[PDB]
Amino acid sequence: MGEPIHKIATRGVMLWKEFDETIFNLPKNKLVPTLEAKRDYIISRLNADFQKPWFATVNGQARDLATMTYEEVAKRLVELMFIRSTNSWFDVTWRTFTGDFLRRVEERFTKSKTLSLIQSYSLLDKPDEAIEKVFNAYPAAREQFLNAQDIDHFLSMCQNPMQKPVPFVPVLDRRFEIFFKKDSLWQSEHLEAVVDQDVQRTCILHGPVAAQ
Amino acid sequence: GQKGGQAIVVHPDYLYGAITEDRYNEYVAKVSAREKSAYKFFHNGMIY
Amino acid sequence: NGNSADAAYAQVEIQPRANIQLDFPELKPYKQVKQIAPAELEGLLDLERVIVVTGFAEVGPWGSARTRWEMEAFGEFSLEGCVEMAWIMGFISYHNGNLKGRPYTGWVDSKTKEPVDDKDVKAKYETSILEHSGIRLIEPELFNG
Ligand SMILES: NC(=O)c1ccc[n+]([C@@H]2O[C@H](COP(=O)([O-])OP(=O)(O)OC[C@H]3O[C@@H](n4cnc5c(N)ncnc54)[C@H](OP(=O)(O)O)[C@@H]3O)[C@@H](O)[C@H]2O)c1
Repeated sequence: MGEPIHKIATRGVMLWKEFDETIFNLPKNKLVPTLEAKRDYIISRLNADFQKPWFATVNGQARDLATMTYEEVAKRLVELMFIRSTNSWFDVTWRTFTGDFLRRVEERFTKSKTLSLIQSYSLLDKPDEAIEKVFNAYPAAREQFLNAQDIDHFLSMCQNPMQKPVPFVPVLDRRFEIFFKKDSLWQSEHLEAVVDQDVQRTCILHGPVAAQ
Repeated sequence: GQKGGQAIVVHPDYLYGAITEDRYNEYVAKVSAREKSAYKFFHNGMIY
Repeated sequence: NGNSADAAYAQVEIQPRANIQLDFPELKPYKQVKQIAPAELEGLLDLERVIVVTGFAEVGPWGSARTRWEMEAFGEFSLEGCVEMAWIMGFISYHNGNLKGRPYTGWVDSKTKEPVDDKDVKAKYETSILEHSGIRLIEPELFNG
């Protein structure tokens, strides 16, 4: 909303500052062109420095949703939303995101009306086994990039208001400021749910005089 | 107007006996990547 | 026993979505492909003088090469063929955004803008697709009256 906030100058916040000066201040007509032009730079900074990394990053290689396989998408969702240290989903709504995605996979790859291999999202409390089970039934989903329809559905699911904001940036478009800035305060209390448990990615509110 | 024609098409797998395993495997990988990019293009194009 | 007794007993059904494929040729492992041609063929041909077809398409009375082949080979459309034909014929259009409040990603009826599930394309459109495809009475609207 354009309101000043005093934050510790972490890499994350220094990236936020830079984007305030160079991206978020631009008028609407110049935003999408600037994102397209700086795309590779923006992706590298998100992945290096920010608490919401670029979603479509597979083994350190920047992609797009359009150039990820269904299996790569499922595994990236588990990597970013499922906490190995506590063996749980950081938020139940993130488990529901991932289960809703795995059902889309079955729908896209099944030849006939069948039973979901994920009857309850509780099965996702062992997420690797659920992924293995869906992609063994539909092994074409390991080799095919997202149908363009499934990219749109995935991005529609990222904007579900009855859900904790996804902890990643899934696209560079007009909503980039919202993806970047929304729900930015919980990470400093839950470093276990941040990419490298890295504090330097996070937004910590703190006053410059009180800091003495 | 007496336009007669004939074409003979041969199964593409007879081409691959003409090349080495390394050439074939390089080709298979390139085609696999191109096919994935084509599906991407096709579905985007169809729906938009 | 109430709803909780039968909620965990009830089970979720997956309806298929059309996943249209380009049908690139299948490439066999080298060992299999090596057995079809004679061994002497390796290095024998000038491959600059071997002509291959790398792509093909059509526009005809049965749509594209994919839909015409389904009709020619099988006499009926798969789910992929029906959705392709419904798209070709303008019966369905894609929609991504708000539709009567709720956010929708998928096919809608081109006329009414009502959502259409892929599984319903056949029941909703197949009769129309088959009546307005192939060899049929001349339609004056296609030929300037
Ligand atoms: N005065 C100050 O110094 C100060 C400092 C810190 C924060 N604040 C205030 O505290 C409020 C929240 O701060 P913020 O920085 O976190 O703003 P924000 O980024 O806009 O807020 C987080 C938003 O994410 C959504 N959300 C988070 N978890 C969710 C869940 N589990 N399920 C569904 N939705 C979820 C909610 O939005 P939806 O309801 O839209 O889904 C919520 O409004 C703001 O009004 C802010 O101004 C003030």
